[PDB]
Amino acid sequence: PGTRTSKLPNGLTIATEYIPNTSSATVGIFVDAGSRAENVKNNGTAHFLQHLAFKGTQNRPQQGIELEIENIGSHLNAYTSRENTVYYAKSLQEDIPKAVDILSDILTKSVLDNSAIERERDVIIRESEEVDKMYDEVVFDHLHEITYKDQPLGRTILGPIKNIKSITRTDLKDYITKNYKGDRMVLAGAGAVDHEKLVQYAQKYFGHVPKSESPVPLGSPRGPLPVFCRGERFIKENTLPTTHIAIALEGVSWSAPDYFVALATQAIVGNWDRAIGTGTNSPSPLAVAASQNGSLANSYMSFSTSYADSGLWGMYIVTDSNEHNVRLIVNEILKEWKRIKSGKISDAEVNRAKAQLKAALLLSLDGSTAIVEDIGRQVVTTGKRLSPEEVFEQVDKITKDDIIMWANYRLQNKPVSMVALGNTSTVPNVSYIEEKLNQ
Amino acid sequence: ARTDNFKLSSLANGLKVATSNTPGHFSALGLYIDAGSRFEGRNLKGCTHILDRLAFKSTEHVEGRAMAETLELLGGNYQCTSSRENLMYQASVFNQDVGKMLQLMSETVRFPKITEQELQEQKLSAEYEIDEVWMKPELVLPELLHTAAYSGETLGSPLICPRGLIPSISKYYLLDYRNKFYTPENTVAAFVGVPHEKALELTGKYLGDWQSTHPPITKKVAQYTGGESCIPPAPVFGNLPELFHIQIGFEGLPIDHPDIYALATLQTLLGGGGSFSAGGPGKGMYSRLYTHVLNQYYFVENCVAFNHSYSDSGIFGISLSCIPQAAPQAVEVIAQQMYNTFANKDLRLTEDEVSRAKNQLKSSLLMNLESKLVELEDMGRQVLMHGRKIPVNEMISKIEDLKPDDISRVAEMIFTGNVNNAGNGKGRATVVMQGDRGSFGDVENVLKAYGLGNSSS
Ligand SMILES: [Zn+2]
Repeated sequence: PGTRTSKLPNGLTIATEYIPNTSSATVGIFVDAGSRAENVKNNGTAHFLQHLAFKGTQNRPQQGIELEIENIGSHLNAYTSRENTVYYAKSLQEDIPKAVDILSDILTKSVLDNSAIERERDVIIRESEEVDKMYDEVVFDHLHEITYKDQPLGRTILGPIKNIKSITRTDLKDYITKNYKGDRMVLAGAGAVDHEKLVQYAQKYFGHVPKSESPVPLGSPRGPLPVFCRGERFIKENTLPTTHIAIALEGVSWSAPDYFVALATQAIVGNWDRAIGTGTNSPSPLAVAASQNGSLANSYMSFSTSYADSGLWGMYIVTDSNEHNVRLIVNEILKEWKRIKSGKISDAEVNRAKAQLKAALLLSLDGSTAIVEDIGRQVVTTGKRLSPEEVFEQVDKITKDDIIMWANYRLQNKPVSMVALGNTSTVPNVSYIEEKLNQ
Repeated sequence: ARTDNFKLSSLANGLKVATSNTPGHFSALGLYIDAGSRFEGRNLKGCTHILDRLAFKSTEHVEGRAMAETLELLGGNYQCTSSRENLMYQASVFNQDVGKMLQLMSETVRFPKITEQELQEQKLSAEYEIDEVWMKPELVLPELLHTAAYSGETLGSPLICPRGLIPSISKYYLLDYRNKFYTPENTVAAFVGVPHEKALELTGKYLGDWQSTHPPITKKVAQYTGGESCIPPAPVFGNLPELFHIQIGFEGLPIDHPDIYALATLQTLLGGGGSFSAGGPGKGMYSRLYTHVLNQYYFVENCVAFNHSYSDSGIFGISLSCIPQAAPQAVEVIAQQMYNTFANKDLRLTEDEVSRAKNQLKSSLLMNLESKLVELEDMGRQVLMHGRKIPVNEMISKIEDLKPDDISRVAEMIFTGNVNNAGNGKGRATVVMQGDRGSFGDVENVLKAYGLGNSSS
């Protein structure tokens, strides 16, 4: 009952959750790495590696990996974030060991053929071109760049085209040698899984991994805490039909004691879409204002992003480049945050938000894959897994007061950073935002 | 069955109550009604859609606003959906809230108010929804396939309500539909992670005194006819490439038919997809449609095998999307693929193909069942249809015992037009397409040229 844990001699942590009445499972290897472990010339390597890890290992050619997974009915996948590198598999319980084997093989014994490395440069460029058509993604990459100015967290995951064209097999092997240490990784499993056996297979297939020489427990401080830099970037682009704005303030990290309170406050502001509404039976004064007299925007979305040592909390706005005065929708958002700071919120909306939050965090923990995802990410970024019942408790105890407290701390006399893409002439300044907000 | 911790019983009024699994981090529950577009006939067309869009509005004992708000406080993870053979109300909620959610479900299922305003709202909103559905080929083609496969009756009765019929859906027809189908004997209450004893308590408390209206039994068996149909080419947008589409099928099997596992394996062995297929291994790039079609012809942007299986009939076949220029080759390409599954002594199905397709089938079933909501829906529909829940073990075993000949025998049976379901369907093919009709050529002649289908009854 709950999540069993074990540490291998090289530092690797094995976290598992057995699911009764199942015959399948998910296993995944999580590494504290990602793009935040790269430098300016290095930037884009982790993602590049993710494409290559499927092109062949010292034990299996590309087509050999695919064909093997397909024959037993398993699934192989992976992703790179600013904080982690993750590879995972889904399979019938009989194939779990075959899965751990293949995961270790793909993560640590990848061939990295020079021909492959060149053919892929093109795939990544294509990839980057497509992301450029996703205005929300673009706005958020820029926001990260100016908010975490000249810091690791401020860099994108794909990296600049310049680096995508210059990354060498050396860069790749270097990144691997530097970051893949047992004390920086978690092997997480859920479903029809035997914790003891999974630990053995872990040692067998992952035991060869180098321990860092200066080991640090999974959730302990990397080094100097990222620092939130106030800033603004107006990216004028008069050809876009819609204008996209992101406004942020220093948020909360995964382990912050006020983590859930931050999410609860995000839920109290919520989202809105000009066509769909709020997704709630009763709209906040903000949602009502946004929809009034012709509408003030096309939509707005509250967001909270967390990292092991930092976080961003704010609003993402999409407006009609020809019909909306962005300044009007921004006034309303600030007014709403000030409403929270002033305590003018009902018990009902606070309980509505807690219910929404509980649902989003717990009812979504359905299959083994979502559960492995929660186990792996929590342990690799925090060093532990709060159980569904512990998370429920953390949300259930939140009070109207905790929220008011939290907003007055995080949204009063604090720096803000902002990015705008499209028709920028109607977009207000960052000092404008801070004036009205702190006012 | 046994490991499921599956239990089933009935209330005095005929309502079946099914529970399974053991306690967990949260629970799931739902009310399943044996209704759907196949039972609408011409008089109740569109009533299933409107009733499902009216789910959880005001009831006799709960104001609309209070309903909505209490559902939010419960987590908001609920929904009503309907299809050709089902109408279900489902949700997942925290363990302590099962009773409150069952109460709300029973209220909208037994005492909906359906005011003029609520009805006028859903009707207006349905016209817009129908206009959008007709722009999505992924939704339109399957609809045309069914309509022609059964000549617009039962399983082929429109799932998408004709636009011009929406304004005449009155409260009267909605009440007629409810009085015919919403009866305890035509309903199942299922729960996952809730002790059976507790489920009987709550069910008796909210649905126990519900009484039947003893309506006229109007459920017709599906009669597969086969047929053709073609709608005009879709408008050419901006950068998007222009594509023609075609779907070709034959009558398939009922979901409880003995050869259903062999048939699903065949569908997995053909597999296929979009010429893009984004994702890691295990996606099915080694299935025949990828190998013999996508990887061979790119004027083909999509090619996949479908298997619609219902209570008394089904449709099995292949879907293909291609550039207008290739249209003339579409039928033949598809006919060859079907032919090669049983009639080509040199392309017989191999141990490897069948073994892989088998594991992939077991895999998607089991992995999908990892979700409580899916376990719930699967249990509810199974009980609604044949009053029992086939246990997983049995399902797996029947798949593992399959051998190549089994798949070949079933492939031949389907493609030869030799299926004998209760409705005694013709062995004629169903061919439905979007593009200029001329571009596809003599469709019937190509299919006969491959010995597909059945001419003489
Ligand atoms: Zn990529």
